[PDB]
Amino acid sequence: PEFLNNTEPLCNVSGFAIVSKDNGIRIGSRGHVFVIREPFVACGPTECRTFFLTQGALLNDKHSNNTVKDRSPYRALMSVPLGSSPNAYQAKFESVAWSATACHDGKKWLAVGISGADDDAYAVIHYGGMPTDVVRSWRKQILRTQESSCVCMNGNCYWVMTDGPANSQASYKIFKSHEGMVTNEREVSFQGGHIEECSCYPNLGKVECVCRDNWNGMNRPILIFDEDLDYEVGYLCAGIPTDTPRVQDSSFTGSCTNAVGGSGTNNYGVKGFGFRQGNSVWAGRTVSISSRSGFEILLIEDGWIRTSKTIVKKVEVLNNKNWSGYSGAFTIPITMTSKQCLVPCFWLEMIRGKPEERTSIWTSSSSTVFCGVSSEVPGWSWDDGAILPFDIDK
Ligand SMILES: CCC(CC)O[C@@H]1C=C(C(=O)O)C[C@H](n2cc(-c3ccccc3)nn2)[C@H]1NC(C)=O
Ligand SMILES: *[C@@H]1O[C@H](CO)[C@@H](O)[C@H](O)[C@H]1NC(C)=O
Ligand SMILES: *[C@@H]1O[C@H](CO)[C@@H](O)[C@H](O)[C@H]1NC(C)=O
Ligand SMILES: [Ca+2]
Repeated sequence: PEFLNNTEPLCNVSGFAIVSKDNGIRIGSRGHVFVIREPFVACGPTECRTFFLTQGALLNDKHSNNTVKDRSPYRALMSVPLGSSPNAYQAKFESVAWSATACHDGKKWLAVGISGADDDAYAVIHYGGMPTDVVRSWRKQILRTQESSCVCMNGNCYWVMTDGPANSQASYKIFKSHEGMVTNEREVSFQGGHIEECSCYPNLGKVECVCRDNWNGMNRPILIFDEDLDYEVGYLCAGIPTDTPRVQDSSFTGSCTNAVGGSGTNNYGVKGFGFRQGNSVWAGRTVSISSRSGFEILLIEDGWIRTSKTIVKKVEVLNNKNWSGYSGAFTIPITMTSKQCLVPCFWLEMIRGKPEERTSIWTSSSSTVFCGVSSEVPGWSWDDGAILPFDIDK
């Protein structure tokens, strides 16, 4: 057991092939399956796992009653093998958490889980199962993190946190840890911009993040930083907006440096992802411009360095007749592909129930996972499949 370098370049991919589909809500119609959100994936040197947040209720149980949009003391971070349903008997407990990130050194699992009150929350760092350090809130306004896999290189692990208003200017910080101990941190000066729920991946020894602007941007913030936490910050250059809500593409002018919004798209967003491809970028986005429906991945030529509108490839993995949700990025290590680049992958969450389906008293989601390959692959629509409403809704 050795630290994983993860200093290799990210692979160039011409398509994404489906990897897993957990069918959790379908199974949860009769089986014992957690009500969950945001099923993100992280990979160790021997295995990939689906992490998720749950409040301890099971599908078709009265405790799934969704009631209010708060943050709960009941909410926890758990994990299952990639492709498994988030069920009661396979789930492995990682952390108390209503916001979380997790990744793997190469030696041990690292899990960061945030709990506590909105005005004085704190993060507990779990390393190999154990509380090893704490990060306190520095702005006392809902301390929160990625909701997807963090990044470990050369025995050091990095993640991004936000403290401040969700619809106004906030504070954004990069953290560096070693064996679960925070060894450095850096605040990202980003006036006018809004960083929230970043999807990060390693790329040639640097960390590259595609995030969500919940304030004034229908384009996605971009954050890149090195092992000293020296950074550059801005927005995805491409003249294609990839947040939700947004406007149609022809009604949009891109920007590498500033948030572009208005037209009724402000004060919301969705977690999403992108992958730098030399000068171009693979970027995911919902098919619908106003709601979380459908999903597609766009290869935007030169879209990482200029405001290009040239889409050279588009693959739909979920049609606009089906509910999508969050998306996030992760990478497969080389101790397992025997390649010399890092394979880019993404997971897709598919939300069922409230708010879009109001005859159900609950909200949960299932997932599909895709990885990039050398050749082009066709798309299809791998929808959630659960038939709603459920029995508890009667
Ligand atoms: C408050 C800042 C963030 C980013 C806008 O806001 C997020 C809005 C999200 C959205 O965009 O829909 C929903 C997120 N969230 C997740 C959950 C939940 C998770 C597991 C079990 C049950 C509920 N509840 N809310 C919420 N992050 C939290 C910690 O509040
Ligand atoms: C869910 O909560 C509402 C409001 O408290 C209540 O009217 C309803 O009966 C509850 N449903 C279940 C299944 O507990
Ligand atoms: C991926 O493609 C870009 C496009 O020019 C190239 O610069 C880069 O070297 C490629 N990376 C690998 C690992 O092949
Ligand atoms: Ca937005």
